[PDB]
Amino acid sequence: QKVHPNGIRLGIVKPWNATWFANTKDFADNLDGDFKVRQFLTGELKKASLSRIVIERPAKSIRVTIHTARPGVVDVEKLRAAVAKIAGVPAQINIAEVRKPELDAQLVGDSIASQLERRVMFRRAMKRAVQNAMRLGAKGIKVEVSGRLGGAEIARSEWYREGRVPLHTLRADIDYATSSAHTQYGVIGIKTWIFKGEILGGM
RNA sequence: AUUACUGGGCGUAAAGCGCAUGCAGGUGGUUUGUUAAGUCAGAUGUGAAAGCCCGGGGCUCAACCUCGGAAUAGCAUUUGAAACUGGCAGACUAGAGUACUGUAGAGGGGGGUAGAAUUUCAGGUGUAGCGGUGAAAUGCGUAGAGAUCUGAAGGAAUACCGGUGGCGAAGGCGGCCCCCUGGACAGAUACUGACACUCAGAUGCGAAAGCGUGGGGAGCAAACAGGAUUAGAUACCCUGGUAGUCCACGCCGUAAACGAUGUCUACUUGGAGGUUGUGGCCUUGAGCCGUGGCUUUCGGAGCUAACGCGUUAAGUAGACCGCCUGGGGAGUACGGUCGCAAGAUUAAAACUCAAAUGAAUUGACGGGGGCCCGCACAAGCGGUGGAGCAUGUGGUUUAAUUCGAUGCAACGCGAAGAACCUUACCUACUCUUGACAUCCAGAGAACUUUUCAGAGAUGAAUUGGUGCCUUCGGGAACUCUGAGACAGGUGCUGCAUGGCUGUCGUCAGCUCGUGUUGUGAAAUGUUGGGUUAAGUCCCGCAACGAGCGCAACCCUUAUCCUUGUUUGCCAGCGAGUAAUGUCGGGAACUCCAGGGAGACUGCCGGUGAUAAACCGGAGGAAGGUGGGGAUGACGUCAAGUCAUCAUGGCCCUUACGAGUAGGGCUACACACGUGCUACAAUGGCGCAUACAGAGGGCGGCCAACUUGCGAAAGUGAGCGAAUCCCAAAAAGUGCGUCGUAGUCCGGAUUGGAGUCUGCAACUCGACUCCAUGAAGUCGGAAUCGCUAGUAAUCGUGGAUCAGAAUGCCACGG
Repeated sequence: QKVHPNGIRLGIVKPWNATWFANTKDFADNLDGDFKVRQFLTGELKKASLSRIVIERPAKSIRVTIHTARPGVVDVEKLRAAVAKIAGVPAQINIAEVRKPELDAQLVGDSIASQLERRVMFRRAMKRAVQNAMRLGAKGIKVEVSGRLGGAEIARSEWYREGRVPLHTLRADIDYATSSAHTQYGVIGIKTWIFKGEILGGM
């Protein structure tokens, strides 16, 4: 039914997670490289609060940026060396703190995901996130947990929204992220939206 | 508190007799006295003991035993009290009734009569219909209907008045007149003196239908007949039509006999009416103000589950009566009574169910109402359905024709491209720690030829190479084998899921907080008056705010400006070429691309509530959202997808895993969906000649040249691209020809000869050439798309891709 919030706003208010020019030949290889890098970094930085891996390719190299809540947990030499291997090009790795990590849709969902994997009440997890966000100064937030909720034999979808989340407004700075809590009943999806205020003036 | 004495009910949940009269009974105004039956107080007798209860006492405690008391709510006798009820004897006039005089009235019974109309009949005129319905038919009519005139005879009912008017106990009562007669009401004075209220049983009255007897019978009409409608039509509709309907006298005794509301009495805010008396005023002028009866409506308190009732109570009380006690069975059976009968009345049980039910709420729905929108219909235009092909689906066939998608919203869909591969299927050959992965141990660098067997997978033989990193038994890494953990599964479940998607529909909705209202579900906001594409906006308003949707923000397209100018441009420039923007040169212009400008109902006029907004105008490239795109609220369909992927569970693990070869998915008696090309002259055919946009391109796009009829092949540039290439626009225009037909339409099919891609085109590719020249002569019912640069038509490019586009995405004319 609904367009991806990051998708529609690419170019308008939402930057790209990959910035490199390639001509068709390279383009598809560069893309597969990036996937391997992301799949690796994500798989290693599971307990490092990872949101967003931005992959530049400055000439014949690969700069990564692990935006993280935990620059401490990030080791970096090994990552740098590992990326450099997969990409097959002299890799850099930069780190960026996610300063307010409970106003980050990716982490917020990852949190709720963890909590639901530890067997927490879905309403409890959902609701705490909403409050933390709206306290830290979210202009709004929605969270929709979908699946077999409390291991129900029928899957349903509950969602809580506080503040505005004006998805049809393109100048709106909405952060979206799907997470998945993998549990004994099945997969449980955690969509999270976080409206951080309309950006007048464009990108 | 579910038999309600304590302590329930009866408008709609079960429950007010249809209405009344009335005996027994119940109850009964005021007052004096008396009596003391009820009542009250006390005494005496009695009310066995045990038990119960309260104090003790005894068993180790307790049960148990036991002492004393209390209790035995009563009854008898007796003595008091005399408020209240009763009795008895008086008294009283407020209740109830009487007399008098008026008043209104479809009150009842009897008799008469009038006018309108219908039907029949008779005669006159007249001539082909009439009648009926959705349409029609039955029917009626030429033997004269229907229509029209006149008359006659009958029966029934009384237009207007006419009324939420009137009268009556209720049922009910309607022209006018008379006769007999009941009740109500008012005024006035006098009277009687509680004579009252209610009523089991009883008695009487009691709509319509029905029943008996005798009449009557116009109209209407159960039944019935015929005609239609329909699948049927024992109906609705039409044409007829009998009992009945009417009268007399009986019978019946029932109705949603309803206000679903017993009768009587008293008390308790109002507003507006109707009707019928009466008094006063000045009738100083139809009136106004009092005072009664009856009646209608709206509402307050109160009441009520609510709806509502609300001085005509469903309020507050009293007297008495009737009646209820879960739903079905059943108001039935049996018995009694009543009836001519029909049947009424009284009135169970077994059994069975866990509900049945009232009111109200939110939705959904309605062949309910109102108001609106969409190419929804209409108006048009071009299609499909018919032909041949292409493509998909079903069916069938097959060893296999993998699997999925199935109304809209599956069927040129997943598949943006099945010869092999793909591939999931089939047949056959092959392997089980495995094709793929981690771990562990040991061995071998990896690799490289070249060779035999085999359909191939693989297996055994054959040579070269044997490097890195150094702890140097070491690093790696790759190859191979062994170990068991494990691997693997396009196996199942989309009804366990995530993610993704279709759909309503880009429809204008969907909601929340707080406040308010309600016992509550909930409502309000969000409704209403306008308005808008829009829950758009404006006013109103117990709502006030807010959120998701709407709109805007984004891309593109219209016009302009500014910056820049090559690979694009060429106005003015000079010089060329067979022509060339060719080339010096130009930065103008087209254009390209970055930044800006512009449209807001901003402006004017009119309209409307001065609102919102609406109608029109100016300017302007653009006008009211300029055009197009993107953007899809909350949800609906356990909608689609476990076969993209992911995933709970399940299942398979020498096989449901894995490798290979050949088949298959392309089969075809056929049906359907979507397409393409046709049927021709607004055309075909040949020749001549013109104007695009967009896009793609390196194992790619391929210029030029030569060769070939051609596909192409040689062969050879350029171009990773505003440079080079794909590349030609085609419809158009100009001039011939066909001569309107199966053709100078159409192109299927088939024979034959080839090119190209690929290891390989048999199954099963595209393309070329030669020949062959099928169906088809505009397509039933039905059905689809489209409101403007749209439809229609014309070509052009792209993804997927070795090859393979009538599909799809896109571009212009």
